Amino acid sequence: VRPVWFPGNPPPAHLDGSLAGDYGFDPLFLGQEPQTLKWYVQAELVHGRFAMLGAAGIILTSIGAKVGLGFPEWYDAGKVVVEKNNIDFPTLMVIQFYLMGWAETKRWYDFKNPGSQADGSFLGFTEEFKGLENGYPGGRFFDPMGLSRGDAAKYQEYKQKEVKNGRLAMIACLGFAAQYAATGKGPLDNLADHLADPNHVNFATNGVSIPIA
Amino acid sequence: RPLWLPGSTPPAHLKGDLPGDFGFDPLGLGANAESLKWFKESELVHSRWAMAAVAGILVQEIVRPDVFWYNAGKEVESPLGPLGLLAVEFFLMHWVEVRRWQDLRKPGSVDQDPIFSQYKLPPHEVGYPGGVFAPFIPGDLAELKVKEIKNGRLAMLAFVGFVMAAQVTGKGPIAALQEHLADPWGTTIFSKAAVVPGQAVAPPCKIPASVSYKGIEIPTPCFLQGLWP
Amino acid sequence: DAALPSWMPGADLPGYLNGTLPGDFGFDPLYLGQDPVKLKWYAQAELMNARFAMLAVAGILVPELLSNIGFSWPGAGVAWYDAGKFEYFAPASSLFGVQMLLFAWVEIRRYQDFVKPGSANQDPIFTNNKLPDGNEPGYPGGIFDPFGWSKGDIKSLKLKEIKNGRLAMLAFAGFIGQAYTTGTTPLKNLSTHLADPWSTTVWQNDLARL
Amino acid sequence: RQSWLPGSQIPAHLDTPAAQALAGNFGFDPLGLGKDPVALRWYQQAELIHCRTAMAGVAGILIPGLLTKAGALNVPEWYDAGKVAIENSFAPWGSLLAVQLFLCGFVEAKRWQDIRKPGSQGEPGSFLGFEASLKGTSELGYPGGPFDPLGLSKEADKWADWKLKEVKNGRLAMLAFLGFVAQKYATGAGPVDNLAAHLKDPWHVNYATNGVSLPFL
Ligand code: CLA
Ligand SMILES: CC1=C[C@H](O)CC(C)(C)[C@H]1/C=C/C(C)=C/C=C/C(C)=C/C=C/C=C(C)/C=C/C=C(C)/C=C/C1=C(C)C[C@H](O)CC1(C)C
Ligand SMILES: CC1=C[C@H](O)CC(C)(C)[C@H]1/C=C/C(C)=C/C=C/C(C)=C/C=C/C=C(C)/C=C/C=C(C)/C=C/C1=C(C)C[C@H](O)CC1(C)C
Ligand SMILES: CCCCCCCCCCCCC/C=C\[C@H](O)[C@H](N)CO
Repeated sequence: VRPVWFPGNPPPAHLDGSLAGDYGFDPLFLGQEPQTLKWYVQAELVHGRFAMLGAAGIILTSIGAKVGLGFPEWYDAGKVVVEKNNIDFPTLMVIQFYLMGWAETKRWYDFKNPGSQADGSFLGFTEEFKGLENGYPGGRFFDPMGLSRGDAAKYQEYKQKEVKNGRLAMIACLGFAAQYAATGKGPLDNLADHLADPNHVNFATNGVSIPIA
Repeated sequence: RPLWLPGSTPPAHLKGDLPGDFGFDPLGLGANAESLKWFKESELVHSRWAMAAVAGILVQEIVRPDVFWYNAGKEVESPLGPLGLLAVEFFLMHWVEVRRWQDLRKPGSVDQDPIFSQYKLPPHEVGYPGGVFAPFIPGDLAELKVKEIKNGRLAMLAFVGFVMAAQVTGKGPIAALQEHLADPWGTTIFSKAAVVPGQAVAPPCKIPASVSYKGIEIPTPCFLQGLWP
Repeated sequence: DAALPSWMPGADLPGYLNGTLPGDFGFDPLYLGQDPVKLKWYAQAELMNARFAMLAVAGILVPELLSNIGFSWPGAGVAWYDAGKFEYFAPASSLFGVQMLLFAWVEIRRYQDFVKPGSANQDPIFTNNKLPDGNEPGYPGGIFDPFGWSKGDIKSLKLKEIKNGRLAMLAFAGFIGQAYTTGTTPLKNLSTHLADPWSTTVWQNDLARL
Repeated sequence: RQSWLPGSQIPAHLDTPAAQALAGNFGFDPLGLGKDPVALRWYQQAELIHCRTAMAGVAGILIPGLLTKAGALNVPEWYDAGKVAIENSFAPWGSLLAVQLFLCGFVEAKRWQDIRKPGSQGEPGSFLGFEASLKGTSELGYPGGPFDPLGLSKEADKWADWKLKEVKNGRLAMLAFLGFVAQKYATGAGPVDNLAAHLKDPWHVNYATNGVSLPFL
């Protein structure tokens, strides 16, 4: 009925199309168990959201780098910020780990006991941490626009858009890493080199991707 | 019924009850009742602020053609210090915005005058105070409300255009209008820049990166200059 | 949750503040007065701190105001914070011991009357001298009110007392803050702000020293 | 139910009515050291003793150290006060420690006997008439008589809250002393000096900058 990752192949039993972006792609059966699939769903959503933020930031910084704005590349921004501003790298790492630890720990214990964070033990906030579904934490803090509490069809469509954009951003980040390790320049520099000559500037002519070329 | 797209089906959450309802909501940000109630006040405040700002910029340039509006906060000297002016503005604006916010969350709760117990605002809606705030109302209430929201939307887009034209050309609204009327085929944004797969040219930002205001170097950058076409 | 004046019109004030206490405006965002016994203690603490700060602000402002005019006396040019290292008729240690013993006596008497109202309304030396039977903690009366001013509108007078006490407490905190930042007497800061209020502000003074 | 981890599985032994009667019950026991009720009672006594001892020690370290920063006192550092106090003293540290061990052993033995049998210290004809006052209250570790001269434990309404201010504060003191030791082996200065140095530049003076608390960085 619904389209799958491999046309003609029947979709697995653990993938019935209830989740967003369900194409029945699981040849290794890593998510056959329900709890394991739940954990992997939250992991994929977090991965896609982080990948989306990273892809947007990398694209914007490379845009500012191509134009005469002085923006450093994404593979040198850390050194530029730490050396330009008197910022201690271990101190920043510890602060980031503290904030991420608090947020991810609350999220983890909410995954173990759904709705437990809504008891009011954190400054009295209750409905802001009640949670809607697995990997979809609705509330006035995470969703102040209230898009998750109205027009169910639009919400499901946005869920499909979010999972697809997340997978695309993950592939984009992997492409950024491979492009930097193979060509040595930024993603927009590679795009300009390819647009200048697409027949001779690609992965088949970089001299690194195809060793027999 | 007037709509933003003739022959189009308006969204289910828009039934043409609120003023200026033209069935335009592709993202569905107004589907929730509470979100729509808050955004209505936000849109009204934005409308009035933008109308006042556009009128101020126009009168400022017509009366004073030698003072740039973008530089209005820089080349204006007053006996009242900038810190004192900021403190006065922060306290007065904080007081009025607190009263408005309390009326939003709790209607009919701050309509009473604290100094004098005999003055009190009559019952009204949220976002439309009335009473002392509306001494003269010439015309129909609903008609004037629709006119207010339409003029506010136009003023909001006008202020955005004012900022962008002042950042791209460095001239005021009247100056930009005259320059555009002089050479319309070569002074539009399409004539100033174009993007192709082999080249990406954008107009330069006429606003300096830093402004020396009493030796502090206030950064004044062009809004998303890297994304400029 | 009543018609009494509030610190935020329309806000949902806590229900334990029913207006019985003087100066009740339902101001407790931290809910420190939830416990009835804790609130009963905090009322007396607020009243004592209020009267003490009132005496402090009066004793800080009156000598500096009198020194700026033709009135003269031994300690006039000395600041409120510099009065400790002054040459008196006795060392500060002896005065400290004397006041500690006297304050211990009166504070123990007040505490005894606080844990049991009316249990300390009798003069220990002269049995005939005493306070009225109707009394509450924090409001002694009797010889403490020789002019009978409390016989009138006690509620409005109590409201005046608590409001003046809160204002004096804030003023004393401001005195400490101004002394630690500006390093000058309060009336001097008042005159400095009165000469040109636009450039003599806390933001400007703190930004100049940053 | 207040918990040390919202959503974590609270242990069954910490959910019993007797375990919840203790002050500061937050369901914190990842190792299960309080499963045995006898062990839980003994550890509750140990926690109370540690709380009071840590509070007295941290107070004796922090208050004279704060007065030394100002002109109130001239007390040396806590890690150097022993040598300075024993220099111009009337006895060596060995004799003083011997008398200390004797005097502390007597009272700790009496406390141990009362822990083994509550109220057993009130044996008639055993402490020259003072044995009657040596019997504590119904709760172990909360005695009366010679202890608590002000009698602030007679009002039950605040009693349950009073104990909450004794354990929690004590727990904080227990961590405080720990910091006092760690900081001593990390910066080489006193606690008040470390606090001032951190307040001078918090963004560059912390445990991630001394090179000792983070050797991989
Ligand atoms: C009784 C309250 C009170 C009053 C009347 C003043 C008055 C004054 N303060 Mg001050 N202050 C206060 C409390 C107060 N303060 C408190 C609680 C603190 C914190 C400890 C400070 C800390 C402070 C500093 C660090 C400085 C001043 C300074 C000043 C002077 C001028 C600049 C200024 O106003 O900054 C702003 C004052 C504030 C932000 C204080 C907060 C608001 C207070 C609570 C007043 C609230 C208004 C209230 C309705 C009462 C109105 C006045 C009424 C009697 C008519 C001025 C005469 C400056 C100075 O000394 O000038 C050289 C200075 O640098 N104040
Ligand atoms: C499904 C399945 C199942 C079956 O059964 C089997 C198989 C086949 C195996 C499979 C598959 C899988 C896969 C594909 C995976 C992948 C993933 C990824 C890629 C991720 C990423 C992911 C990615 C990510 C997160 C990323 C992120 C990023 C980021 C943050 C960035 C950041 C940054 C920036 C901004 C800039 C600066 O300057 C630097 C930095 C700092 C660096
Ligand atoms: C709960 C649990 C259970 C689960 O199951 C698991 C786990 C997690 C393991 C856990 C945890 C635990 C912990 C944390 C513990 C800790 C403790 C402590 C810290 C103590 C201290 C404690 C501490 C203490 C007592 C202290 C004390 C102190 C003192 C005396 C001091 C003294 C002094 C002074 C004054 C001064 C001089 O100059 C010097 C000296 C001489 C030095
Ligand atoms: C001048 C001090 C102002 C407060 C400074 C920060 C203190 C932080 C305390 C925040 C209070 C958190 C909990 C608040 C309300 C709770 O939901 C209720 N008390 C529970 O009934």
